[PDB]
Amino acid sequence: MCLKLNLLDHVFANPFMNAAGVLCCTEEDLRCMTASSSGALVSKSCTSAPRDGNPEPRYMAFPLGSINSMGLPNLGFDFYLKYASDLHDYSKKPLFLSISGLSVEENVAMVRRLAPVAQEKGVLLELNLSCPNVPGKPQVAYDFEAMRTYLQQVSLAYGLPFGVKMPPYFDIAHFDTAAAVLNEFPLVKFVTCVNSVGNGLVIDAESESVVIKPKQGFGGLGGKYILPTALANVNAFYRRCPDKLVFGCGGVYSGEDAFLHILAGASMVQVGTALQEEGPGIFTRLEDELLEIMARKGYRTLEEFRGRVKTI
Amino acid sequence: MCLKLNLLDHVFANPFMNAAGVLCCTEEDLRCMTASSSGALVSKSCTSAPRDGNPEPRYMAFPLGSINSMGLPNLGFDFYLKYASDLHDYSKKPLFLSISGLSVEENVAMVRRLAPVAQEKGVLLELNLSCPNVPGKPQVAYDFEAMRTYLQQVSLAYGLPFGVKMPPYFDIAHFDTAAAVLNEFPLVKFVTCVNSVGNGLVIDAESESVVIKPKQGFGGLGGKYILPTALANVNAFYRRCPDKLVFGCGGVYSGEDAFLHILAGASMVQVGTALQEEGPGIFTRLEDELLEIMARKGYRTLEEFRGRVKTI
Ligand SMILES: Cc1cc2nc3c(=O)[nH]c(=O)nc-3n(C[C@H](O)[C@H](O)[C@H](O)COP(=O)(O)O)c2cc1C
Ligand SMILES: Cc1cc2nc3c(=O)[nH]c(=O)nc-3n(C[C@H](O)[C@H](O)[C@H](O)COP(=O)(O)O)c2cc1C
Repeated sequence: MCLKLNLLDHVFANPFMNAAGVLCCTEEDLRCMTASSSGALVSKSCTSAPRDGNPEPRYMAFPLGSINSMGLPNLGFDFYLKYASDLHDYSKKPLFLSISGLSVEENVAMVRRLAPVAQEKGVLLELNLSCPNVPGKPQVAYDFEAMRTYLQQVSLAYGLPFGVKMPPYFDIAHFDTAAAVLNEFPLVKFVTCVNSVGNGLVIDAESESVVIKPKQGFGGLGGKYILPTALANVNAFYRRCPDKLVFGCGGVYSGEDAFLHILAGASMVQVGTALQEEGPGIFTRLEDELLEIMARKGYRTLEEFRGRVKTI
Repeated sequence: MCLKLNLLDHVFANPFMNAAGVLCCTEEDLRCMTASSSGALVSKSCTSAPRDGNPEPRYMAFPLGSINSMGLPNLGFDFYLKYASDLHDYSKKPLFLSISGLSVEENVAMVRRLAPVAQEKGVLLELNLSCPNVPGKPQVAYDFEAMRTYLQQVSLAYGLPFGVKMPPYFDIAHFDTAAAVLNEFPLVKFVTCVNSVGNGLVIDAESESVVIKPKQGFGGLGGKYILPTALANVNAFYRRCPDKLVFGCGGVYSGEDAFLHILAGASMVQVGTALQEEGPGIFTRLEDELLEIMARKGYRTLEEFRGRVKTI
């Protein structure tokens, strides 16, 4: 038994990949992810120009997960585009390129240049509408009219299939509205749920201090803290977007957590905090653990249980 | 060294109280909370008429917290008003009465009748604008115009100091807007941050099923999952509402957790999931643990460290 699957006209050895931003900023990082046993990889969310990002310390991990305010430190779109066009070995695994412009115009500029490389190489766009860490830049997908504008303009400029990295929602009406906006756009072929639970605050009791420097300590949460939130979002969008794929992201540390994401509706399963903490060895463990659970339950394929979470 | 507080023209032996909804639905529950070592208690969020609530199972707890979709089961406003008027021993500790009408009209109806009892007895209103569990009723305070309408109408009909139970927010722009709305209302004297992290989804791996029955398993999250979210909201509103009090709620299991809430700006500290799981003995433990931390740090009163979280 193997975990191989086909999605978006690509073949994947297994459903696992890094979450955008983790182990994917430099050429070294991307080569490392490519050498790993992951089924795919995604690059660091990029901007038109290189960015230093927010002041350090800007990432901290704890038993229950992580907090960060990276601020989109990245080598610039030119680099990630070059990686996709010239450097990536597509024989190894598919590549997603994440973009996170600070305006609709910036995203449009990037996708116009990405299009020919997508046409030639088959790199897949993940449009980030949920960066919660750039000062003065609210999460785009929390403003439904802004989200519609971004998707209209990107759809028109790109003209090719793409996906969207979504923030978590916490309100049924918001699931309804957000999914309806996404459903307006036939080029949106996948929906990645979720980005960090935004603007949490970790405080150290001994020092009586916040643990990250940017934004007075306020940063995106990932890891164990967010698994039920992530599962809810995966399932909410799976139910509401029956003609799209949902990629699960949030709180994956084990094959069991991945199994839950897939039960909720996930096609691919992304790994952030746990990968940052454990390193790329995690991918062999996740594959082994997922296969073990499947074997115990008598499941032979991912399709046998994807989206088959039971209700009472 | 002492945990005493004097706020809202009341005296509190310590900052601890139940979170609304936990151990506070029946007369038995309220007498139990009154007999406990807590500094105060709050009644179950009530509606004009009694409610059975959502179908069971509707509460489930786990190592990292709880999920619920109770659906405002309550004995009805008449009962809680009678409790405040005739039954509560105010010589023991202050009482808060939580209301959660399903419309602005229902809330107005209740506060008109509460006002003379508040005037006579000193019962304190907590207005719930963040119930995430009634099917078809989105969280009021996620709609800023609805929130303003509710606060305008309740302010006019009630005419007395009250507080508001707020949902967690996850974006800086939302903290900014929400706090600005609250600041329009001089009668809002306290802000309780936070209600449950709404519409999470816990799935049991063995049974492949959601763990609660209502809303296809979607329920409010509390406990360890939500502490950094709760701290962020407490601090965000503490910073933005310098002329109001902030009550902390979310993820409190220990005196250390309470210490963090207080550093973030909390006056009272409410305990939900941990109280539901441990029972009212938790209050003596929380008091001992908070006093221990204060002793180690040389703090003699809560005011010496309230809101004194350090940034980098
Ligand atoms: C260090 C750090 C950097 C991240 N950078 C990005 C980013 O560039 N783009 C993006 O869409 N998400 C980014 N994320 C969010 C993750 O992709 C993921 O959505 C989140 O961490 C939740 O998954 P987890 O619980 O496995 O950590 C970042 C997260 C962290 C921890
Ligand atoms: C069983 C259950 C019932 C609740 N009922 C109410 C309610 O009636 N009104 C309210 O404002 N919050 C209610 N809550 C939310 C809690 O007051 C609290 O905001 C939440 O549980 C987060 O705190 P915690 O992490 O200590 O559990 C309820 C929570 C649970 C666990």
